[PDB]
Amino acid sequence: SVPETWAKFTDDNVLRSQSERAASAKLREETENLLIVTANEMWNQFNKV
Amino acid sequence: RKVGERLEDMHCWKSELQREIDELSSETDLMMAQKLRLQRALDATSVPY
Amino acid sequence: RSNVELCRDQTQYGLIDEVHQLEATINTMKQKLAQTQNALDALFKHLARIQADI
Amino acid sequence: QIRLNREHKESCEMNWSDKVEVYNIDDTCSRYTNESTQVQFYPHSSKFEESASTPETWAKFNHDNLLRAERERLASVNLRKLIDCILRDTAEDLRLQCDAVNSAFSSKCMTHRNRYPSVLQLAGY
Amino acid sequence: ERVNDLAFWKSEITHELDEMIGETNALTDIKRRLERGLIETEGPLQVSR
Amino acid sequence: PLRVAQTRLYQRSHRPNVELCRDNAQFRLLSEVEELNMSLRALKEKLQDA
Amino acid sequence: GLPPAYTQHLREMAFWDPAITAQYLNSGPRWGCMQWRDRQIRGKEFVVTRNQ
Amino acid sequence: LKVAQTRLDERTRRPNVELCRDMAQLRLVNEVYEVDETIQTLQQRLRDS
Amino acid sequence: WDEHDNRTRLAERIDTVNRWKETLDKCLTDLDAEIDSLAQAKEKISQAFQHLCLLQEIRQQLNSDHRDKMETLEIDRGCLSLNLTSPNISLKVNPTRIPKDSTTLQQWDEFTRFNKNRAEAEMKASIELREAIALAIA
Amino acid sequence: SIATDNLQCRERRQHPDLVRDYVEVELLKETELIRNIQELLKRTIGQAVD
Repeated sequence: SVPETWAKFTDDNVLRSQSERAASAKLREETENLLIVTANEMWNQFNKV
Repeated sequence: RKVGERLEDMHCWKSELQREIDELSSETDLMMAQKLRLQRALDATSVPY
Repeated sequence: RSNVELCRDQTQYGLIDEVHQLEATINTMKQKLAQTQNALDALFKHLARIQADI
Repeated sequence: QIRLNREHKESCEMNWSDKVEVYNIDDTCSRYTNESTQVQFYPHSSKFEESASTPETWAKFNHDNLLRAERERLASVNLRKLIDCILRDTAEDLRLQCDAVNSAFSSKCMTHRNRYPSVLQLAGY
Repeated sequence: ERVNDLAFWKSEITHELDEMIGETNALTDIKRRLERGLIETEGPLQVSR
Repeated sequence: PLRVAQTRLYQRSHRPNVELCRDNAQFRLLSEVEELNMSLRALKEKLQDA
Repeated sequence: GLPPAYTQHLREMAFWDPAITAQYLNSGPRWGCMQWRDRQIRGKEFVVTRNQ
Repeated sequence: LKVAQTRLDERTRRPNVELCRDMAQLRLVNEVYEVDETIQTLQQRLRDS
Repeated sequence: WDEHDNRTRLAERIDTVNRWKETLDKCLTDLDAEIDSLAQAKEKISQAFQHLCLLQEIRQQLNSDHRDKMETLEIDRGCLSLNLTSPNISLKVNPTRIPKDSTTLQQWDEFTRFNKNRAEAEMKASIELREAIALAIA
Repeated sequence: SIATDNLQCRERRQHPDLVRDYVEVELLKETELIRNIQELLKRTIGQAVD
């Protein structure tokens, strides 16, 4: 390798790690949304009954 | 507790290194003084030739 | 340097002025680092209360 | 021998310098308690340290430096006590041979040999 | 200057590692909350039946 | 004390090349971090049952 | 700071000269055959550096 | 010549990613060739002396 | 800014000591050629040998001064060669020590000037001796 | 120069075809053979000058 190629390899690793952190953050926010929507739906059907 | 015993353990070694560098300086200064005594002996033997 | 050549030039005054400036410089930078970490502690101390009351 | 003493002085002082660095950081390390400020989450730190040695070898390294440094210093003592002795031998031998030459003359020479360095000038005082 | 560049790259790596560990234990926490919520949702099904 | 132990480990990790050591303080701090984590987990379980 | 042949050795494709000493930096000719050797003969004057 | 050429060989034990060729390789090979040339010219001039 | 200013000050002092070193070397070569000329005319004789005995001592003292300037030039060149990320960078003990010599600039200049004036006076007295010896022979 | 350009051009391929086939083996054999031959030519020119 050449030093520019070596440095671009390590920044590609760092950007992959940052991308995977972004995917996990979006997944956890959507987990919280699924929890609140599910709880509201079940309680509304409960009160209708 | 442990940091104090490591601190004084290292403080000792720092102290006799502090003494040894001064010892080497005061040795080599008199070595230079004897070399300065040695040079003019060569000069005062150059004259009688 | 040997006996005749320790000349005490402009360089020795320049070097002692640089050292004497430098302990003050490093001291002020450590003081500002301590101030910044104190500020970060205070912002956490209020972020906890806002997050609880929400 | 002057240059060798100078070199070993630099080596021992650099050892002392890294020990001064460690002593400087442990003094700030010990003054942390649970109440005071300057604390942050540094999460990898407990997991992922790497070390270089043991305190036994931490001692053994500076024993080896002091051992070599004192061997060098005593070798310099040996040579500085040889130099003065051989210089006294040179002074005595030259003054002896000059006196022998004057006895031979007795058994331009006066006007030249009337100037000569003495014992203190052969010594260099 | 080569070993200084290596040290800079090491510091970038350890920054991303600390953030990465924070992400993964947050997501494990959210996962165990989801499991507890799943069992709590399971019980009113038995009530309705 | 999690913050205290982690910051002590970090400042001890920023040490020069030969004074960086497998120290008694290092073993005590590792045991301290593990013990604090287990205690925090037990406290959270008590909170849930409460 | 480095001159250009040492820059193009740090490229991907091999457009560089295969022999490492450059033409514009080396004072001696590469693979030159001339070398002035003066035979020592009693009499006439001996000399050095007939290249320059 | 000792110190430069054993510097080269003591460098070249490197692993796969950092097995590269920076300016240090080129400066060191230029160093050892020119020190070798200095040896030959000083040997020849000692012979003529 | 302070680092590059100190680069400038060390380079200036290396140049201003190289001046004295090269002028000392010029006077050394001149004095050696002069001793050769005086000895050839020797080949009044008592006065000539007294003058040879007086020229010799200034020759060795100027030789000593020249070697001192050589060593000062070499180690100050090393001081200028030291920069950031040099290998032998050290956190010293007590850097502001007054050295044991304690020599100021005016004394450092006037000692070498004393040597030069004694040397030139010796040269002109030996020139007078040379013309007197030729006159006596004729 | 031609051989190293073939190496980088064939290495710039896409993901379902980045294959260590026989072409890459022959390209490596070409690089090795070229460098050995030209270094042998260098030594022969030295001997013919001598």
